[PDB]
Amino acid sequence: QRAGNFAPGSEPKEYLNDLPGNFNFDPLELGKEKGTLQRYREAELIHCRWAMLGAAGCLAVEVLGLGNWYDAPLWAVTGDKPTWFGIEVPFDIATILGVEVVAMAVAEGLRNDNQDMEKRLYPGGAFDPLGFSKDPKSFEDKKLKELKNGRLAMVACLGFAGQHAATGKPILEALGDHLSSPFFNNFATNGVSVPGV
Amino acid sequence: AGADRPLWSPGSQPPAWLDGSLAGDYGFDPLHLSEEPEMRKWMVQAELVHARWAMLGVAGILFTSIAAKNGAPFPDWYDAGKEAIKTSPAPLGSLIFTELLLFGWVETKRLYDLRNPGSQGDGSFLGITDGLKGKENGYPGGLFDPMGMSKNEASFKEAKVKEIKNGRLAMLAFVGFIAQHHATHKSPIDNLVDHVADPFHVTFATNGVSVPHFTEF
Amino acid sequence: FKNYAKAGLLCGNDGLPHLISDPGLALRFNHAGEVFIPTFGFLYVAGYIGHVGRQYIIKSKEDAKPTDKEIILDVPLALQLAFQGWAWPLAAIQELRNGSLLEKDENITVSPR
Amino acid sequence: MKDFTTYLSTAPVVGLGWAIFTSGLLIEINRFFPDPLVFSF
Amino acid sequence: NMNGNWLPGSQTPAHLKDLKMAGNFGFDPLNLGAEPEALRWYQQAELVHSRTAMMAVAGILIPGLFTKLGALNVPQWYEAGKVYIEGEGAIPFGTLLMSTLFSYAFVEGKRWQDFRNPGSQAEPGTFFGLEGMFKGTDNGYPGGIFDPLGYSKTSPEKLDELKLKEIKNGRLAMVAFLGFAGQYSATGKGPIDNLADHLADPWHNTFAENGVSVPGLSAVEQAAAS
Amino acid sequence: NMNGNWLPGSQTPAHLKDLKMAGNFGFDPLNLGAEPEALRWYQQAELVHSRTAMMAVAGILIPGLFTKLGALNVPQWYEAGKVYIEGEGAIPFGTLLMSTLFSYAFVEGKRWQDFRNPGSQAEPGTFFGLEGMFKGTDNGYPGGIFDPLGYSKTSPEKLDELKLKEIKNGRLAMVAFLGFAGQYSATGKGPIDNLADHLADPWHNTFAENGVSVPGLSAVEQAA
Ligand SMILES: CC(/C=C/C=C(C)/C=C/[C@@]12O[C@]1(C)C[C@@H](O)CC2(C)C)=C\C=C\C=C(C)\C=C\C=C(C)\C=C\[C@@]12O[C@]1(C)C[C@@H](O)CC2(C)C
Ligand SMILES: CC(/C=C/C=C(C)/C=C/[C@@]12O[C@]1(C)C[C@@H](O)CC2(C)C)=C\C=C\C=C(C)\C=C\C=C(C)\C=C\[C@@]12O[C@]1(C)C[C@@H](O)CC2(C)C
Repeated sequence: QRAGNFAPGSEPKEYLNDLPGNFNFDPLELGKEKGTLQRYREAELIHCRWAMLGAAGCLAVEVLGLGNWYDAPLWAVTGDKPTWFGIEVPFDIATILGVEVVAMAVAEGLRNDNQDMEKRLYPGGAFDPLGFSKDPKSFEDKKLKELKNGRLAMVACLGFAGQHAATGKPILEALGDHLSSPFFNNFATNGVSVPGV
Repeated sequence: AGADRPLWSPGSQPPAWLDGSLAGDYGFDPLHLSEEPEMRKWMVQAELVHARWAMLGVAGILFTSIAAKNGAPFPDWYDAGKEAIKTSPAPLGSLIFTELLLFGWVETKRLYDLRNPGSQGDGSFLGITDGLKGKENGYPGGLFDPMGMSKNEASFKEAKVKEIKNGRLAMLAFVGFIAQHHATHKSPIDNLVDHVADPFHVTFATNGVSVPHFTEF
Repeated sequence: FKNYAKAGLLCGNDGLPHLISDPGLALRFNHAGEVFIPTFGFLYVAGYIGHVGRQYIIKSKEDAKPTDKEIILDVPLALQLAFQGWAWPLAAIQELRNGSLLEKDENITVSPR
Repeated sequence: MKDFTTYLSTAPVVGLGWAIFTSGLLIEINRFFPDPLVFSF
Repeated sequence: NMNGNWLPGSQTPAHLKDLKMAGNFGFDPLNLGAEPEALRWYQQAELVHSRTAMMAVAGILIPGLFTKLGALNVPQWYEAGKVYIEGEGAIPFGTLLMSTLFSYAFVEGKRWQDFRNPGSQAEPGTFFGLEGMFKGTDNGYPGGIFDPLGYSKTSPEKLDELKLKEIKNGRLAMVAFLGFAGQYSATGKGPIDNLADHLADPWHNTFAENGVSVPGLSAVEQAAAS
Repeated sequence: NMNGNWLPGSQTPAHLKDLKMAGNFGFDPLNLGAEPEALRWYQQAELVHSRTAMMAVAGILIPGLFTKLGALNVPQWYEAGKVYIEGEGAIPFGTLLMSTLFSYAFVEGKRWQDFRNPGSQAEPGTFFGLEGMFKGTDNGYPGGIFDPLGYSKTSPEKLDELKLKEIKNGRLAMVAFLGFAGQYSATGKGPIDNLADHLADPWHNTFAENGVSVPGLSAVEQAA
């Protein structure tokens, strides 16, 4: 029932058995009650997918030699015409904000109208163009792998935010510096993350 | 745990409302407070929170003063707020009101758990039912007791007695901190080193305060 | 002296400031804050006092020896009615609407003619 | 305690408490707002 | 039952315990909703205040957001009337206020008439033939031409969910407009500028930092700084 | 049984009377280890304090003895942090502090999880597969990678003799590091220098001469 277990030998969770991607966890007992646990499941999958999109939007523009991710939305301050993948979209920040608000409002309104809890978790159909998870065991394995990569991308996005709050240097340059100088380039060397070095 | 228990004064009659069930019940009550069960519950909760805050503050003061005497650049426990908001990114006004906003939730949850026991643990706060339920009057438990050595009743009683005794000791320690910092204008660790350096001379009678000197003869 | 000036206060022939009491005239010359706003505030507070006293009079009469409650005040009840009087005009006009604010002339102690 | 509380619940004691409360409120208002006459925000 | 509790561990009022009206949380500490007709009038007044608050907050934020973004050039809400009344084609302030008062007098008189007698505005032949759908389905929910898209013609569970969403966004909007007035009086700037100030510098731009909101805290701040 | 008495003629505590563990001498005037769970916690804490004190006294004495023999140029322990922070390959103090904190937090978390439930780290596949051999045979003595050369599968008498030797040398190391701290706070020199001065002049190398140790004794010393 448990894919894994952090801190092996911990107290077993009688309320987290059939959950996909379950590594026991929750020492704060936040997963009690079925409705709250289901709502937290929806929040966890949605936040993992949004962390996927954020990590994609960071790393794809970082490794393509187009700039960092902090200066990417700064053109609204500058007013210079944006560029995406060399397609050179002429849209304006007022129109962009309006269409984004309308589109995400109607999309999340449609998502909130899922009736069934499992359909709110994984609807399929139009959202599954090929559907490799037709097999139930393959479905469970894909759900576990999606949750694992989502948690890893969540940690990556939090690291992006913290690193770019500490220093303006890009995270791929941070990885290069940690490879070149591990013991002389880390969060303790900045002195801002932890006071008193 | 009652009846023939050590009291605040040997031979004094213990109060009727102080049967010895509470932790640290030495039958000490000259003013006959906490006679009513609700007043007793309020006094127990107030003593527990004052004890916890006193122990936390005295431990922080002692750690900062010990580090300052060792060589770390730490200010004295008195007037530490001045240099604190001189170097704080958060100025005064915003910091104290942010602290009040952060404290209001915990304080009102404590108050309405004291008034209504077990009412907080009903899924109202982020869907928590088993947790956030007060095990005793002033002893909530739950997520505030992550490791469960309070599950045993005798161990829980001994922990309660130890906690209330160390709390009263820290109350007197904080009062002593205030008094001998107003008297000597030095750190409590400085007073300790002065007392263990010349015990026969350095005391509460040679500071020029506490005992007044008028004739000087 | 600086605050009395540049605040709409006016004085006649003696330097002692004068207050305009007629509404409308005080509204079109920015003198409403002299007496118009304070009189409304005092009416609000006086209605608070009256509503709290009425609530304590009514709520301490359906019990044995109401004079004992009158002479020895129920402090938690008094404080509860104190903190529940913030909406005195709403409750007052609602009691007027349902007729419980006023007593009929048949249950009222009356002097002989 | 409850007998002393009912003594404090008597009318002169609660009237005294109201007197100190109202007097202190008005005095602190007058002290921190020195001599106002007209409501001007 | 009840949607939630505004104050956990506190006893709910008796009139609010078994009540099933949407947007209920037991928040009657002053016990004003004890009477049923008074509760109905309070619910209708809350609906009206909330709806006009949502309209006002939208008209403050969305044009304000577009102006701070740069596409729009409409003024901020706290001076828009003054600059508009200075226009060369401006309708006079008295004329606009009188027309607003007359139109709102007609509308609120119709609302009063359908409140004091429910469904009484459907009297035949009283408003150009189109008075048939001018009836009150519920307290504060007339329907008909007020619901031309037919979104309210849904199962009662979804209708109750929509009512809960309406009253919650409404209460948020009244709190938001109270904030608009309050920290316009405090900061003297637009709400979008205040949001940008709080985002850029959260600690230094706080309601306790300025002395307008909390008088005397600034004196304590300079006392501690000295 | 018991390995002896800390004080002959003194009555053994009831919880220390009929127990079975290494290094038992009845030394508990305060009866702190009355609770068996508290006794296990105190035993584990004493074991880890003794082990880190053994490492401390080893790194203080053996490089110090090599320095006194002229083989090495290792400085004293009370300035070695300042020596390393000023070196050419000076890793910053913060980086080393956080690395040590993270590694020791992981180690202490694993040890605490093994202490709360004995043998609970032997669940299959949690830690690279080999964690099935991480089961703690005794509280504080897991074995396995901790003893790869194989001195644990000996006779039980040999096992308790080795445990008693470990406890005795550990307690000696703890009092040795307490002496190192006291001698640095009073004499201000290295422990090897103190030992050399005690060998050269036993009477002059005494803490009675130092006024930091016994205040007022030097007053009597110069009074005569
Ligand atoms: C922090 C966070 C959640 C944290 C949750 C925590 C700690 C949970 C706590 C607990 O588990 C613990 C610890 C232990 C348990 O005892 C208790 C619980 C309670 C179980 C979510 C953030 C979630 C954050 C999210 C989703 C952020 C998404 C951001 C996006 C998409 C941004 C877009 C852009 O990045 C692009 C794409 C390209 C760029 O150029 C431009 C921009 C605009 C910057
Ligand atoms: C002693 C004390 C109370 C004593 C009460 C007594 C004797 C009461 C006696 C009686 O009731 C009995 C028994 C029985 C009754 O019949 C009779 C009476 C007579 C009524 C409380 C102290 C209570 C003391 C407390 C709670 C201390 C808290 C300390 C904190 C929070 C410290 C915070 C700091 O801010 C500082 C101050 C300065 C910064 O430099 C550092 C930091 C850490 C920031």
